[PDB]
Amino acid sequence: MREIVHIQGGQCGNQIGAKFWEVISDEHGIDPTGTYHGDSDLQLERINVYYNEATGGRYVPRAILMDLEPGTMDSVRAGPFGQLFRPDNFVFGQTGAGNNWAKGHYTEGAELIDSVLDVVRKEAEGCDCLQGFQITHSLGGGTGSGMGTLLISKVREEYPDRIMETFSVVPSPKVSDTVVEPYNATLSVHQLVENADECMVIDNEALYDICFRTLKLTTPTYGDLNHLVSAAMSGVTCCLRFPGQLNSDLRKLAVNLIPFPRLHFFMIGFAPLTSRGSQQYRALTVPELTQQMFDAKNMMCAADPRHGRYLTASALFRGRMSTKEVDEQMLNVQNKNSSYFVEWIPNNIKSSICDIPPKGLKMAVTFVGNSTAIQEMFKRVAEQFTAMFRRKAFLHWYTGEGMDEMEFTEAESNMNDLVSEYQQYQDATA
Amino acid sequence: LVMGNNNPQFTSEAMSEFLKKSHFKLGEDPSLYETTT
Ligand SMILES: Nc1nc2c(ncn2[C@@H]2O[C@H](COP(=O)(O)OP(=O)(O)O)[C@@H](O)[C@H]2O)c(=O)[nH]1
Repeated sequence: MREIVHIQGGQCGNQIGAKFWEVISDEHGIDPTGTYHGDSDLQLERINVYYNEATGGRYVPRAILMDLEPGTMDSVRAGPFGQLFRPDNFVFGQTGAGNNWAKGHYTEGAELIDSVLDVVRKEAEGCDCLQGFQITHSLGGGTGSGMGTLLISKVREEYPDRIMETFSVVPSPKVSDTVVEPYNATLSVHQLVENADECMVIDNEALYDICFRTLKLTTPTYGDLNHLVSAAMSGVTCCLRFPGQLNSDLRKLAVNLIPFPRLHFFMIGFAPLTSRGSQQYRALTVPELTQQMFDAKNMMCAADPRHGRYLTASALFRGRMSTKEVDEQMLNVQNKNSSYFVEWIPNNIKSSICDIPPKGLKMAVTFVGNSTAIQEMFKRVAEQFTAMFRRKAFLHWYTGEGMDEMEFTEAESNMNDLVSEYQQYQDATA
Repeated sequence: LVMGNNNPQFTSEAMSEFLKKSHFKLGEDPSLYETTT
């Protein structure tokens, strides 16, 4: 009943999903053996969105774990909450991609992806009425960035009217992990802009900055980063699972946030986030939540929104609060920051209220914003890519198994066209 | 002539027989259900 399936790809995607499912199970009161031990009735009335019913009274997540090397999935199967997943849903290759977009999209993706399409079909149309798909992956890794986007293409072709959502991790050069990042990042962006309905960008640099500054903890870990990402993911779809004053689902959010068909790259942030020592020095109130929400540093991207203009903004509030206060705060912010809001879109913030807060918290907010500042990421990635591609560095590895330089030229042209089109509306006047 | 005194040596080269994982975050408050309606 308007449920959404989960497909995670690559090492990064598997690490994201292994924590997201733990967070969801904790929220819904599902034990690691799959037996419900909750405290109220509201925890089971919409449990069908993310889970399936099996014999014996246990629940199984409707997730599909696909990858090219079995090491990551063997690691996540032995961890806590690793017994929930159906062992059939594990699909793996034998050779891997080796951080090669060409290998992950042409030479092993074509051979393997048939089985994962079969399992995606089974899980998706075994449902009552599908709501959409959500994907977690990173654009810096070969197998993920290629096979996941080919999966996006085929799934979109087979389901043209469904909602497609992706949580993308964009590689930053300040903290770089792969010397071949620009190539596969550009190719993935080109293949994604044509198909994906919604895309969100996450940056490990911004995650490190948040963990060091706000939480004020000495040594962050990928567990902590995955925890922030999982909280952000659950915040978006909480309203689809719990009753609220103003209900709003993924399709509503997309319709209200996407002005033009090709502008679907958002950035997200979460609030409140306070350190342990100063956790109770603050007071949970709507003005404090909204100021920490609209704080530029709190955003999960290195793209500074103060360098551009917000096309639209979205705020999903969790808890019990007064709609008059929420609307007054939104109007006050939109009036006090008139410069950063493009003028031909009056009242350009959407608001929502959900009565069930995250566990352990009384008030929490999920923010999704589309601002003209993300073009800096595209410009920098294109600059690095063209610098590398001028001298034909690392080109033979990609061209040895099917591609030609014409597709790279087309990717550059499309990427620059996207940049120009997206910066066009920044200086537009009414 | 006397060659030397060191009687045997006879020894070659020989080699003798001889948790981050989890996360640290989150603050807890008592659960508050029962929506407004
Ligand atoms: N947020 C987050 N990012 C990760 C994690 N593990 C890896 N990454 C990022 O993923 C990138 C490498 O991805 P990769 O392992 O090559 O993906 P794959 O090729 O699909 O397996 C690196 O730049 C990391 O920053 C994680 O647990 N959390």
